[PDB]
Amino acid sequence: VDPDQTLKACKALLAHIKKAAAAPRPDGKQNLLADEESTVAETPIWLTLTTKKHIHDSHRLQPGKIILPHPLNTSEEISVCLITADPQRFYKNAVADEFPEDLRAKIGRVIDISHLKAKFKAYEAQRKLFSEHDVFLADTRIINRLPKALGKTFYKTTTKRPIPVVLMAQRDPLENANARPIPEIVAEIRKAIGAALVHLSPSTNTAIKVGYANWEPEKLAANIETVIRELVERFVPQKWQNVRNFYVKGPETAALPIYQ
Amino acid sequence: TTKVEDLARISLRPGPLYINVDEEKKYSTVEGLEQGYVVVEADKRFLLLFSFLKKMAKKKIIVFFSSCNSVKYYSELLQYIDLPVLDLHGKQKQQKRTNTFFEFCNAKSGTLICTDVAARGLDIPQVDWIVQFDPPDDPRDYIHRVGRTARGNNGKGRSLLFLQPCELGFLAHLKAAKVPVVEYDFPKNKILNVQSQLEKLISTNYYLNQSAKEGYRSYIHAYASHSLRSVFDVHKLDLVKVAKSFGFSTPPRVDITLGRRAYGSQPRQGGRYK
Repeated sequence: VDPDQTLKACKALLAHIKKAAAAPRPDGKQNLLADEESTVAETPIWLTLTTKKHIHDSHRLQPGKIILPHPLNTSEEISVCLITADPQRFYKNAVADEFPEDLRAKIGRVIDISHLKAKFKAYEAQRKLFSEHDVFLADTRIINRLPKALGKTFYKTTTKRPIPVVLMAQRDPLENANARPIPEIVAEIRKAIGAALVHLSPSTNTAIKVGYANWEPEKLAANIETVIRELVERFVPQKWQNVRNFYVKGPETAALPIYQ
Repeated sequence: TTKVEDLARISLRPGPLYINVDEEKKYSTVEGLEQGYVVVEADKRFLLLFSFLKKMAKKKIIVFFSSCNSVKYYSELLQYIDLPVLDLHGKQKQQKRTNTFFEFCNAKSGTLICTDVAARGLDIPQVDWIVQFDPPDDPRDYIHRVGRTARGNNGKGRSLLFLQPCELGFLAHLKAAKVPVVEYDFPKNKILNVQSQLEKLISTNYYLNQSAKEGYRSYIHAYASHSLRSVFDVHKLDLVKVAKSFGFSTPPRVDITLGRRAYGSQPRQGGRYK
C-alpha cells in the first residue's frame, strides 16, 4: 500500500464527477430539486475490496463499525432512527431532556421493537420507513430480531442496514429499563452514525462507503488509508494472504485500482 | 377601451373630472423573457412546494397564491411543519404588512407568501425565484410584468409556474405569443412525503381544519371565477385529489357552479309583474 498514488487517483476520480454532473442533459430539461452543487455533493464514492476467497461463508447481515478519524454522516440533512429493545417512552424522554442539540436534531424517530412489529409488519410500511430516514441504528438486544421485522426491504441492500449499538446496563418494562448512564449513551450514538461500515457476505467484492464527492481529497486520502488498514487486520481472514485488488469508484463511473 | 366610456355616460354625471396618473411607459417585454413551468399532479402540488422550499432554503423565495385564505392556512401549517416562512395576507395589520416586507427586502435568505393581487400593488425586490403555485389572476400580466420582475435587472432570477396535466393549453397560449419555455424534471424520490403528518394534523387540530376548509373552498371558488376558462376549468379538476394536497381524505362539499317556448303564448304587454 502506498499513500501518494492513492491520493492522485482520489484527485482524478473526484474531479471527473464534477465534469460529469455539470455537463447538461440533452433532452432540454432541468431539475428543480437538484442543484449543481447538491449533485456534486451527495454522490458517495466507495472502496470496493476484491478478494480471492469468499469471505465469511454465510450472510452476516450485521454491519461492523470501523471508527473513522473524520465522520461520514454528519451533514445537516440526516434523519436517523433508533430501534430500541425496551419501553419507547424512556428513550423518548431521554432524547428530549438530553442528547445535546445536534443529536436532538438528527433523532428522527425512536421506535420500540414491539411497536415495530405491530405497525411495520406490512411491506408498505417497511418501504415507507426505508425512504423516510437515512441511517438506522439498533440496540444489540434486538439485532437478531430485525431480519424478520424489517425484511428484504431492509436487508436485500447493504446501504441501510441497522447499525449495532450497545445500550445495556453493563424483565418488567415499566419497572426497569437496563440502560447505560445517559451521557454514555449519547456519546456512543455519535460513534455509530459516522462510522464506515463493513458487510460480510459470501462474496468476493465488498463495498465500503468512504465519503462523498464534495470533500477535499487529502481528507479522503486519510480516510481511505484508515479503511484499508482496519479492514485487513480485523475482518478479512488470511489477512494479507487472501488480499487482492482494491478499487475506488463512484456510483456512475469506472473503477480506479489499487493492488495489494 | 370603448366599453369604458359608455359605462361613464350611463353612470357618471355630465361633468366629470378627468385624472391620469397612469404609467404610460408600459415596458411589456416581448422577447427578453424565459418562463419556467413544472407539470405536477393535483395531489402532490404542496409536496413539491414543500420540497422546493426545504431544499432551496438559504435563498430568496416569493410564492404567489390565489386567495388570502389559502395564504393564511399555509402560514399556520408551515409553522407546525417547522419551516420558517414569512407571510402577507389581508387578515393582518397594515403596519404588520409593511414591517414584513421591509424585513424581506433587506434579508439575505427567506421566503414570502402573498397573493398575486398583493404583489401588483407592491414593489418586488431582487429575488432568486418567483413561483406561481396557484393559477395567476390574469395570465397576460403574469407573463409580461411578473416575468420581467423575476428576471430582476441584473441578478439571475428564474420564474416557474405550477401546471396540472389538464392545464397544458397554457403551453399552446404561450406558444401563440411566442415566449420561450423550459420545463423541470423533478424526480419522484426527492419528494418529502409528509402527507401522513399533514393528515394527522388536519384530522386532530381544529384550527387547522377550519383554515384548511376555507383555503380549499377559496381555491376552488377563485378557480371558478377565472377569466380564461379554456385552460382553468373547474370541471376538469378532480376534487378528491386537490383536497388531498390541502390535507383532506374526503373532499369537503363546495358548490362548483357558484328550445321550445310555451304553446299558445304571447309576449307580455301589461301588468305589474314583480
